[PDB]
Amino acid sequence: GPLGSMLKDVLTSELAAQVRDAFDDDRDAETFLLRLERYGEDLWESLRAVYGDQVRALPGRLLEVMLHAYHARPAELRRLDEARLLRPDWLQRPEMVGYVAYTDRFAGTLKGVEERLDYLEGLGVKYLHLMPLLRPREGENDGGYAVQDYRAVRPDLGTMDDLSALARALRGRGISLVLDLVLNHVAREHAWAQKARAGDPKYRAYFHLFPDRRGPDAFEATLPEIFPDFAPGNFSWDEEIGEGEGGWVWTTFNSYQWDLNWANPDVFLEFVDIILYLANRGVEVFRLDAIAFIWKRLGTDCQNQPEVHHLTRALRAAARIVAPAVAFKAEAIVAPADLIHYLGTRAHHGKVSDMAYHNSLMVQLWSSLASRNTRLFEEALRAFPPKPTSTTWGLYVRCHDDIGWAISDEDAARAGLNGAAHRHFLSDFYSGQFPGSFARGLVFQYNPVNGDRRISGSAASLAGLEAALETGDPGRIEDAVRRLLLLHTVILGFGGVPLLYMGDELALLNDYAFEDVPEHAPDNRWVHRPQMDWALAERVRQEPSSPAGRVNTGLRHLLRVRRDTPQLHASIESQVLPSPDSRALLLRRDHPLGGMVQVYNFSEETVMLPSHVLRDVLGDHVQDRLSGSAFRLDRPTVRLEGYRALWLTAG
Amino acid sequence: GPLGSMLKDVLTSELAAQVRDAFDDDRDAETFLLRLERYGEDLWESLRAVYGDQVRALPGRLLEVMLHAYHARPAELRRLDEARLLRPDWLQRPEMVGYVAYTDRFAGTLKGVEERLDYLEGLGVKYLHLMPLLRPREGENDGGYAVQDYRAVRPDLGTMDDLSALARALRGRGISLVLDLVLNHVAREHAWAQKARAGDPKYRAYFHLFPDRRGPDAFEATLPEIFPDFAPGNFSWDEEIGEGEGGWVWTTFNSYQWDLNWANPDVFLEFVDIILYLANRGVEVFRLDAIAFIWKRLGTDCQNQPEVHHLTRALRAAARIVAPAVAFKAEAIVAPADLIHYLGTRAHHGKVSDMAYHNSLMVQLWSSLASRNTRLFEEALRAFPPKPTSTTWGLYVRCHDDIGWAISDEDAARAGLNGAAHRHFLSDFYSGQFPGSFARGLVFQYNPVNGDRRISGSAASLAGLEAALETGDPGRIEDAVRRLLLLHTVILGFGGVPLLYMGDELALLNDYAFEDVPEHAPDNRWVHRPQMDWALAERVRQEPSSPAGRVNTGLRHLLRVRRDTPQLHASIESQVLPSPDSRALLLRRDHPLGGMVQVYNFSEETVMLPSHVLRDVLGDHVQDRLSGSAFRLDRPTVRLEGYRALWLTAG
Repeated sequence: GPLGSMLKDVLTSELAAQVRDAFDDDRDAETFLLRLERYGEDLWESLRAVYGDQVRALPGRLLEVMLHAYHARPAELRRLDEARLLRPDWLQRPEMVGYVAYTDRFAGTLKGVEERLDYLEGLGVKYLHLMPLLRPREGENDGGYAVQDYRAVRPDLGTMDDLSALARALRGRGISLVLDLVLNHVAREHAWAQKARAGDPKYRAYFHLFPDRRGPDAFEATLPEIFPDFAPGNFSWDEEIGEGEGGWVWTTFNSYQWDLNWANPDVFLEFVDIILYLANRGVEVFRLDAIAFIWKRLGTDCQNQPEVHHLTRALRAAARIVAPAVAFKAEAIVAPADLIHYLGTRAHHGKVSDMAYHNSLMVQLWSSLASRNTRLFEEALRAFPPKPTSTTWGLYVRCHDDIGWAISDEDAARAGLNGAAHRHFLSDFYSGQFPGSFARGLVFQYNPVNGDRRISGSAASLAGLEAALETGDPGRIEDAVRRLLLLHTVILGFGGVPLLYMGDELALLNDYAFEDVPEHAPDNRWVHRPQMDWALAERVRQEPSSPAGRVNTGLRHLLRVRRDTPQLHASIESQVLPSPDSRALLLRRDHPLGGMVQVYNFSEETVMLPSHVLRDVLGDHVQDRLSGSAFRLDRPTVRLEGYRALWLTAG
Repeated sequence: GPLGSMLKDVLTSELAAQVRDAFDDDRDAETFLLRLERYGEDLWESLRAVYGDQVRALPGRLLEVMLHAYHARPAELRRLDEARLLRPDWLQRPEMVGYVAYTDRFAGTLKGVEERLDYLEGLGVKYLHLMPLLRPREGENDGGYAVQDYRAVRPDLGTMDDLSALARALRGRGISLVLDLVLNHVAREHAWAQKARAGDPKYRAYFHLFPDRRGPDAFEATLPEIFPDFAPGNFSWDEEIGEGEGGWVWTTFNSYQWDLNWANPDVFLEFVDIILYLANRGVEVFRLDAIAFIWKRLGTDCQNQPEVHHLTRALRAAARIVAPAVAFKAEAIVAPADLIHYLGTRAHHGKVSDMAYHNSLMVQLWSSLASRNTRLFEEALRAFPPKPTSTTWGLYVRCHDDIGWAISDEDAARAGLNGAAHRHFLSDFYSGQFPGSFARGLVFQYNPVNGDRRISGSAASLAGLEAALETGDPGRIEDAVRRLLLLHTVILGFGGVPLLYMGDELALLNDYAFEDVPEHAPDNRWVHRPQMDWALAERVRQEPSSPAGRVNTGLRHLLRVRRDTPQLHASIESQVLPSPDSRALLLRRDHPLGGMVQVYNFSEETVMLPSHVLRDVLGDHVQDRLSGSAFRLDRPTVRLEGYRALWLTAG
């Protein structure tokens, strides 16, 4: 009413005054103001949803961080902002291709990366995610995900100026720098944690600390265990907490990763500052690491609480008011209907993130490779609500983490399967325990209480290459190469940015030497985090007929077709076309210039696919974009040899 | 190769130099340059597609017009540009509602319009299309579409400064000014035509002139006749053409509308200038009048030639480099697969237009109202390829023009109908010749050679109100009111901006007094171009139970529900859900928060719709957004009384 309305007016006009006061150039003030008008309601409503009236003291402080970041943003990045505003579908173009690497494993240092841009450009890479490169704790640091200082690059990789210089060289090649924002937890050695331990109450309030077991036990009742072999439960005892004996601290992950307290707005301010600081060094996309974890609530699993989307929307709005070029990419392992909320809901609230990982496609790819059955794949995809058309999936075959079998019991039941049975089969199959399996993976985090297993292993080791090369059998080798090209064809065709994992283009196998590095030996995920093999990269260039060279050549050809297929624009989602044969997966993509059906054989067997299912969509005469060749669809069958993929359009 | 590449480089760097030379403020130069980089390839490739190497002499001249327009653009409109870049889906929001009116018929003059903003705002109007208000020829002028001067407002409406002042008052209420760009033809009295007649060869080249019948006869072989009762054929004889006896001039429409020659780049430059001039007076959306006509080619119907899309893309790119706020809305009566090319193709080329009229929805609405059968409606919609998700339909029940029955023979055959039979039925039905018809329309442009008829008449006269009020029968009145609310429910729910026609919210009937105005009497379209009835508008406000007040109240309620239904975002298209009963039309809309099924009874009869078709999409429990009420879908049937509409979501 009038009283409420009057207060709101005084606030709006106070925000306006602080912005106008802050610029001598009026165009700057007016621009800032136009962005605050576009994003302000998202920003502030999101903040009051999480923090209530505490927020009323917040705009002042938040606007200070943003105004200064805006003044500090290099003219070349303000030009980038304008360029992105002019091309809002930039992430959705078929020419978008991602590459993911640890700086040192790929090229030694940030300057080393500059020396391999011709390599990335020759793969048509336009999006480079460098794994956590901010200064971590010494020793074991969860492969960089235990950050000790967000304002420094790990010294062996270089300095913040090399990072900035790298981002400039990348922009010269049309490549966007993408980094992790490790926002759920810091290293126990981070200054915030050191001061919490020394007794500073401001910094004790940045964490979830407990004088004894009463709180910890109460939470543990409803929490899963992420790393039972590294750090049991979700709380760790630290002697140096408090003045007396120590205390308990929330540690979802390793004991040396302390979960931050996002119920404190100071933590929100710190991360606004970190994001804007890194954006001003040329960072274009932030991967929100462990985003589902940031809000704790007694009685729940402390994942995917509503506050997570409020905070994510507010962090995004604050960032883009200053730097419209920056986009966000949620990493979240949750049911499909929930994942869509990490993107946005096309309703009364703003977009939450620009991209999210499609974990379900990755799991179904490996699941159907093992079962040679696509019915589960169809039902898992069918469970997804549509995404907002302006948001984009990140698709992947492998990445730095183990594989969790996120298969829903409901999806499984619709495909005639028992979910628990099938998840159990997938870890037996991918650990190589199932007879005849082609896979050479490793069990990760076996949980004796409930039987849960995940799997580590490189794409080429999981897809049969390592086993096939031991035997020498030419048929086992050919099938493994075909499986690797099939997996990559799906992620390149599905709609979204395909995130190639460093070295998969050379079919790198498990690196069992991780056992010889004491800091890596307890964590078999290092098995699929190899050093780049440049000697191999040069052999495949000069001799492409080896198994690695046929993966390489095949993948480069698929990348070229992807770039030239307008049906792959990510604003359009792939839909299941129900297959008459359980060895094949059919995906339909409508598009202004004519529909596409992608056809995938998930079996080594020759499939005679009944033609009518395809003819009904595309008519009598089609072309395959992948091989150039033709099919008449008025014939009874289309012959798919083992692992054949087709990208069919009319013609 | 090297020679081709070198020339291209010299051109790019010459364009860059002209831009940098033109700005003292470097930010301005850099902005202009960033826009030229975003749009330049569209612009120039489109130009060389239409004009070949002539184009090479063009950038200079074109950049001059654009640079100056950019310098001349008011800071308040540059702020508008930024605001639109920040909200690229602005036209697709459910809160978007259009209103279409002749300035003088609505409110007398442009300043008069300022005095009715509370009326437009109280209807939730955010998009105002004022009918052609540029100075026309005196006398008969095709309701403003024979323009004599594009740089002057018709003097009785006001001046260009009143237009600018109006656009500012509109922006204060969140309303976008929308005007016609009459780019296919000018009045015979326009200075270009006067000088062509006086013998200036520069301006003779702005038209399609012929010394005798040889050219005209050759074209006529493949041209339809648009206005056989006004101006036979497509050519007119003018005594003052040439020095001798006169000559022939291409006149697709009335004899006093001279088709412009778009094979001449001077005509392209003139229209770039007109567009940028009007954008700088606050025009936000340009309706491209008769866009399908602008390219002539011997041997064809001279409609929808490829050059039309090239020119439209180039005009758009030139405009938005200067004024990113401006959008384009194609008016084109063409087969569905073709219409999609007036929007864009989501391929290697830029977007052609932001909006297009969905003429097919309008025709099917009236067609199914007459037949009480929706099967043709289903097949007509099913014929559409998808549009680019960033483009938006303009939907309408009526407008200033007659209705053409654009029903395809293929669509009709799929619904078991003969296309020609059904089109013939619709003009018999809507002219009131078919026994029992409720419609009071007028035959327009009967063509004795081929039998073609169109129909004039106001929505309320076509939908049964005029006939029902003559009889006094309460049942005929109720059905007519229900039909009018049904038509508007569909356009409000379909996805896109609903373009309310001035006065339909008061259910205005045919104005038969057009016969008493000598300039209007030959053209019965004036029958559905009434003066606004403000006394009626005030009666419905105070007495909403009259038939006009129940249309008014019902429509205002539908507008409020539309604004609050996030499923209506125009990035998502309505799909046919095949109906088990031919009296009902079912439209499905997927959305992140859950699907919607809209259910429409196109019959006066009570339909017991089998529940399974809806339950399969939405589950057991639904709510109707239109009435608030509920349905259990596990019951055998859902009762739809005559003309019932439902907007169902789960719950």
